[PDB]
Amino acid sequence: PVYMVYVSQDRLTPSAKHAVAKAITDAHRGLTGTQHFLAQVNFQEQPAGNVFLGGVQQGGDTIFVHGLHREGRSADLKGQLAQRIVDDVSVAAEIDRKHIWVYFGEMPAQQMVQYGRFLPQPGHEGEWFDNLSSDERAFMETNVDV
Amino acid sequence: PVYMVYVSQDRLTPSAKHAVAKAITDAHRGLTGTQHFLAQVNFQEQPAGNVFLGGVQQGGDTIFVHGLHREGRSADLKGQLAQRIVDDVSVAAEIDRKHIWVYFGEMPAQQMVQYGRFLPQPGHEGEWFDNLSSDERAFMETNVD
Amino acid sequence: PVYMVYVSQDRLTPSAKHAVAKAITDAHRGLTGTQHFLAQVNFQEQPAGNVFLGGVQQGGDTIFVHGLHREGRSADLKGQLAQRIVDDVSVAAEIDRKHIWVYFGEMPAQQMVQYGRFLPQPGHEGEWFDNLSSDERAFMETNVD
Repeated sequence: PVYMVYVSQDRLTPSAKHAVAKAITDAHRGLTGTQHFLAQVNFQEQPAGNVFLGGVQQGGDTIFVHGLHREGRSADLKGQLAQRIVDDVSVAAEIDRKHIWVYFGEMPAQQMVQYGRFLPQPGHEGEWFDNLSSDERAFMETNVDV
Repeated sequence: PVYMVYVSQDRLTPSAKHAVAKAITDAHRGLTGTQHFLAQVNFQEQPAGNVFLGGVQQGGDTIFVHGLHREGRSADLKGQLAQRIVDDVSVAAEIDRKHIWVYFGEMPAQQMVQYGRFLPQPGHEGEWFDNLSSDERAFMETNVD
Repeated sequence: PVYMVYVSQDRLTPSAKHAVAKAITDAHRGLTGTQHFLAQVNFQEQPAGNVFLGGVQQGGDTIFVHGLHREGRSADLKGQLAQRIVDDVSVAAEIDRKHIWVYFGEMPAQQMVQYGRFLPQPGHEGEWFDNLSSDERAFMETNVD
């Protein structure tokens, strides 16, 4: 997946960004089984005041998570995963849950590429990972934090 | 909804951003019935020259609106809403309509969270809001303009 | 289409951004027949360190291309197009392919506006273009490299 995380500039320190990315990545690995290194978290910072709710200019405490996933998972599991992102980002970013918005979009795995390779169907990551070259396996394995 | 609005740095002042956000938000409530406070407008600014059309580097006068919606509305209504966003953003941002691009993407409401809660289906916002806790209703209600 | 290209600040020079935009645009036109001027490439730069893979902070060498397309093309063609984007962006940016991520999303053409006009079905860009006003055609036509 790619989790695009929209936040205000200076809301999250480097350590807070790491914790938020860990929270999201752990949630995705834990509920889907997808290897850690296949989850990207991409922080998009803008100056505070660029977010409007109901036309009302917001401060720096809003977070929007746009998660981009492969088609193929149940609505039940997507709901658990969105809820766990809400709960765990709330803790990691020290932000009240009413400030957190999370949308998931899905596409066929056949039109998604990570590390220059087309993704497999959900749940077939082991088989796919074993038919990768040694060098590609090694590169992906460096992108794992517990 | 979340409307991601991609503009060049400095093309919209704070006042023009408020006007553009108000235009989009009024359009969305007016045509869908969704309460004002459920519409987010999220400005993403980049330096002039980061947009290319046909390979041609652009100035600061381009706008791309990526609207993210719940599934469930008609093509007719989505067309009227995209057109009204073109018309009203043209006036609010003082930009010619030919500079405006608008794409709508839809997801099941069941995978869409706002204010920490899952959204209802597109016509059920009234009863959904009523059955939120009082502190949640109060917090959403602070976001009306 | 709109190709949203997420890169680190300063990783691409203006020249490299032009090259990357031309690589993507030329790929899209060559494989789909869609005119040059209908393809937008929109660079979104953020400071290095804002990208995490598996929880590991990255340097400035990651690129994520989010292409937004009309519904109607085959999985075969979308696959060829994504592969050609990986290949041609790798050359244009001098970035190894392992750093390149590419996702395509699709929406109905009826909820898709470019140059203030609703798009036609894929393959029908010819008729559609011919029925635009002459001023609208002239404006579009300037966006060819």
